[PDB]
Amino acid sequence: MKCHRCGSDNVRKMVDSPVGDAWEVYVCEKCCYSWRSTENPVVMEKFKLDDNKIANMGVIPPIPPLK
Amino acid sequence: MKCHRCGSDNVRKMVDSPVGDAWEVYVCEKCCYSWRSTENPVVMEKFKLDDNKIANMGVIPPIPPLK
Amino acid sequence: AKVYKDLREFLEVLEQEGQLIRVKEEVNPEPDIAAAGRAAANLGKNQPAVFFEKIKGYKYSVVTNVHGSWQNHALMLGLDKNTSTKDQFYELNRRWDKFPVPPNVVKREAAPCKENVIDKDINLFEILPLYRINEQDGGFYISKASVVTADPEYPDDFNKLNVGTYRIQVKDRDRVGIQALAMHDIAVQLEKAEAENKPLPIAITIGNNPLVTFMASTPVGYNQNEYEFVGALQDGVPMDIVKSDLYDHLYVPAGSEVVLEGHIIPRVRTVEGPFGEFPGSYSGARLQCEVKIDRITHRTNPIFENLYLGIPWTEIDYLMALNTSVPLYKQLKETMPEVVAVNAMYTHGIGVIISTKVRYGGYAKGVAFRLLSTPHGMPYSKIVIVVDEFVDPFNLEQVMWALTTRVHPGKDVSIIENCPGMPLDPSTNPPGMHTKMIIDATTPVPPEPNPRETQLLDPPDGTEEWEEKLKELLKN
Amino acid sequence: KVYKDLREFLEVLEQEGQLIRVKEEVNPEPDIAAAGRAAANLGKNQPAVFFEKIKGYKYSVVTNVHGSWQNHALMLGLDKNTSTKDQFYELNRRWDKFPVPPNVVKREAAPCKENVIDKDINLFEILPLYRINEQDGGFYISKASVVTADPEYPDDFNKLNVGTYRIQVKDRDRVGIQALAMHDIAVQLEKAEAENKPLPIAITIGNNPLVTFMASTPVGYNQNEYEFVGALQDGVPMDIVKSDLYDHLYVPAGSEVVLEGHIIPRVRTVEGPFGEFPGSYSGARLQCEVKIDRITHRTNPIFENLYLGIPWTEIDYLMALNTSVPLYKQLKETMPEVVAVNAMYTHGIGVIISTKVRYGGYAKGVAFRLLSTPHGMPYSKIVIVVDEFVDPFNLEQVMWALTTRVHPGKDVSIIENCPGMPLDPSTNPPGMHTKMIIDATTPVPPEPNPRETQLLDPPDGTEEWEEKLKELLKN
Ligand SMILES: [Cl-]
Ligand SMILES: [Cl-]
Ligand SMILES: [Mg+2]
Ligand SMILES: [Mg+2]
Ligand code: NA
Ligand code: NA
Ligand code: NA
Ligand code: NA
Ligand code: NA
Ligand code: NA
Ligand SMILES: [Zn+2]
Ligand SMILES: [Zn+2]
Repeated sequence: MKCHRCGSDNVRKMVDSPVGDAWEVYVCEKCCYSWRSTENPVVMEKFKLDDNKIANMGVIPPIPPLK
Repeated sequence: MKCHRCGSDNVRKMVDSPVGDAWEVYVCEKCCYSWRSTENPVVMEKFKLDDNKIANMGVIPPIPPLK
Repeated sequence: AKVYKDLREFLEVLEQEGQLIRVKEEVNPEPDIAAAGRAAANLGKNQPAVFFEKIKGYKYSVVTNVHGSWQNHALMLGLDKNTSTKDQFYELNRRWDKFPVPPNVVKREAAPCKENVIDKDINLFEILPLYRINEQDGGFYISKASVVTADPEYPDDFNKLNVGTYRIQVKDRDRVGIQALAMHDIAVQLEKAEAENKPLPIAITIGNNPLVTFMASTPVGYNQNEYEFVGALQDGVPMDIVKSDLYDHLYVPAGSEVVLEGHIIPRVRTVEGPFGEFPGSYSGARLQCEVKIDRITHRTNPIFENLYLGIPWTEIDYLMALNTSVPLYKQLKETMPEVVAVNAMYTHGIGVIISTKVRYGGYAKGVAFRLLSTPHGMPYSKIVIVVDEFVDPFNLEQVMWALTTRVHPGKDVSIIENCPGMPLDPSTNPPGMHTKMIIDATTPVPPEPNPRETQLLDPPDGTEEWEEKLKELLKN
Repeated sequence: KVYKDLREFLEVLEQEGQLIRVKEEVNPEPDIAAAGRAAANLGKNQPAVFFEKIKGYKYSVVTNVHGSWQNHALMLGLDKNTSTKDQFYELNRRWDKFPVPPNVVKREAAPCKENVIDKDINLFEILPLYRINEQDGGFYISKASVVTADPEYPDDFNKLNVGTYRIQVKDRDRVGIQALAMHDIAVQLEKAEAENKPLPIAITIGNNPLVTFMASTPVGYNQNEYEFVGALQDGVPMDIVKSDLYDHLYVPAGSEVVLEGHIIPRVRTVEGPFGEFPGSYSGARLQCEVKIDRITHRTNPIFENLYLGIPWTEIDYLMALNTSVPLYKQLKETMPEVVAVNAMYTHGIGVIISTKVRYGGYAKGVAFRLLSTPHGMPYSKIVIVVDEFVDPFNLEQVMWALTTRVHPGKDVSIIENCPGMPLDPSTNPPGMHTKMIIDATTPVPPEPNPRETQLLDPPDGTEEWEEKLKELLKN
């Protein structure tokens, strides 16, 4: 199983449905993308990610110096 | 044989001279650059191409959405 | 004016007034809770809150579009469900002046939010029916949430304790991501903590008194406590708060459905978003803070108060309609009594229309300057229109008249580069940074020269009486 | 429903409860104006008021004929409650029938020729003239369709133009007309004054509401307004008759009053001041004088006048759609990408255009065309352009387009020293104003856009959930 947003295989199960075997939730852990086992997601090509885009992503808010 | 504009080896013969063995024409197929076997071309460093420049090259005209 | 101590009292009133419908059938959470929220706002007028009783995988229930109509907005203030827009605006203008109303601190046993405690293996999905709001969202989000943080430098100053609304992406069973935007109060406190590599204690409340949710999204000053404003909006009735379990200096509403006690991990950013926001577009993914959930307190059978947002005038646009205009009006009026009213309902105040008397030539531009130097209008307001005293800034028809007859683009339109901006505005080319535009749609006053005539026509003599005589003749 | 005279339309207005009769006698000075202001002040479903008796005069008056959307719809023969956009689309259709040659009738068949005045001329004998606003310079004739012909080509029926101009009564037989420089009549007057020859003119009063409609419509110079009337009547040609004193001059057959005369050349007198549509008095200027040579009128004529002033009086309803439609058509001819045009606000000084953006910056090109059109070049000062999917008539959406699609660094353009309109009280060099173009459209290549501006597709089940919610609410 791969991640639908960045294509990494470092994806694991996050949680089970609290009631029964309804569904599961998976998380990427390389880009934090989560999705439910029921919904089959198709991330638009504009919203996909690689290691290069995550690098120059920009932080909010900025991290201050340490003193 | 390599391409004079992008240096790829995926170059092939495009056409033979219709009359005799005058010349041949070759095509890059990685950047579409064509040239005749007689003219020895020297592409200016300004106009050379790599896989990176072809990627972010800009299209004319834009491709519309699909509906 | 009936005042509510918890979200449940308000929901009960909403149903008695025909402003709440129950979805008794079980419904899987992904495409439906989002669709119901969009449809509810799409209803146009008298939009009700929808209550989901059963969700496919979860134990508890959810409510969307609680604030998503003027009717609900009016009942929130304890007024008649059909009270007009400006009637509510004037009611807020009055209760606002009761500002300091110290909250009532209660014992832990008296707080319903302390009924249940989770300190062992933490799981948000156990208690919150998490769902996806928009298709391309980066994950499951908690949109309507009142977040409590305290100033690390002055943790005892109750005034510097600030509660506000920030979007929260669930990233694991016990960790979430918060958008600490640079211009909001939480970023001031986070900078002080990160400057020392110290964590920032935080309390995320869910399912509260609608007035608490209201003040959360209100851009009041840093040194003003939002709990003290809630008591004012309740017409002097103080609200009930309790101390957090893990952190002193942190006080949460007593009637909250869910309280998440945790801390912001310092000097760390992760991939948050993308997320559909109020401009009707997806906001791109950025590196934003992460929060670790340390403990959960919640009422038995908790209620998940979440909202849908998207193409404008969803629930959120109703929430932000008046809580943005009122404090901007008060903040201007403190320095400039000439101001009559302020309209900031449009896309969260990115566009503002101000009605004012012109004390002396050019005074309209000065009012715009004050608007652009206010905690909310400095980073948010991009287009500021100023009209005369007698023009209703809420009547876009009249504003269109002022623009066409009182604006000389040679002088009355002013464009200023490189001013503070809001990144959620998809027009800012340097993101988070936009060029401001000020439009002076007021009639010139000395010493501004005016060679033309611009005074308005006094209606003919009997127009007042003829209005009645015409109405009378029509009754045949 | 097609009307041949003002009386047929008034009958329809009364049958639909959109006309009330003032049977009591009333003073002309403070009352006819007050009734006109009060009528528009009613807000919605404003009726026309018909005065049966005036203190000094013999005949009657009618005000606020066009002063409501209900009356506007009945003018087009539609249901009295037809919506604004429904009427806009109905006009968009009939407009494409443009050339509908009018029907010329014999003099005996024209009711406007029933009575003729040739001896000592007196307007007050037949017209209950009154003062419209307190500081007006005199008694005015606001709603009036004026017929003039090109002196250079007096036989070209296309160059015969009918339009509306304010007329101040200055004597028993002379009046003053505002021949504004940007309107068609000024083109014909310049040709006549360049030879010191008078310009024949015919002032009609109390016409088919469609005739009054086209008079105020900014169509091209080479387009005859009578031919548009036949188009708006869905192909039914209207009836015209030749003027008594001047050939080449044709007036509607069912007019209540026709004033045949000529503009005195190379002469200007003190006209005004006069309260105009921006809600302010327009200052007094030196304007043309007209000599009335002959009067033809129907027996028991009716004076169709209007009140104007602080906006959304009768005139604002009249100009609401007759300004937007031709601007939309004129733009659409060159640029099919245009969706709709909103020019209802203060006579088109503010225009909002909805359009598809063919290529980067196309929004500015659309604005350029509007600013190079007969009515928008001198009138339109503020031009806002929005996307295809924004309703330019929904100011709420336009405010959204402004807040989310306008980057004032590039999208706002201010151009000095462009043609202007003197009636706009903001023009510092009067009759000359600085234009402002606002590009509230989403950027299109090759305009760079690093941000994400595409709109959210609604969640999956929203369509069905709308029904399920409506049904659950029915409990
Ligand atoms: Cl972005
Ligand atoms: Cl003037
Ligand atoms: Mg605050
Ligand atoms: Mg014309
Ligand atoms: Na707040
Ligand atoms: Na505070
Ligand atoms: Na001004
Ligand atoms: Na013409
Ligand atoms: Na015309
Ligand atoms: Na733009
Ligand atoms: Zn991934
Ligand atoms: Zn090559």
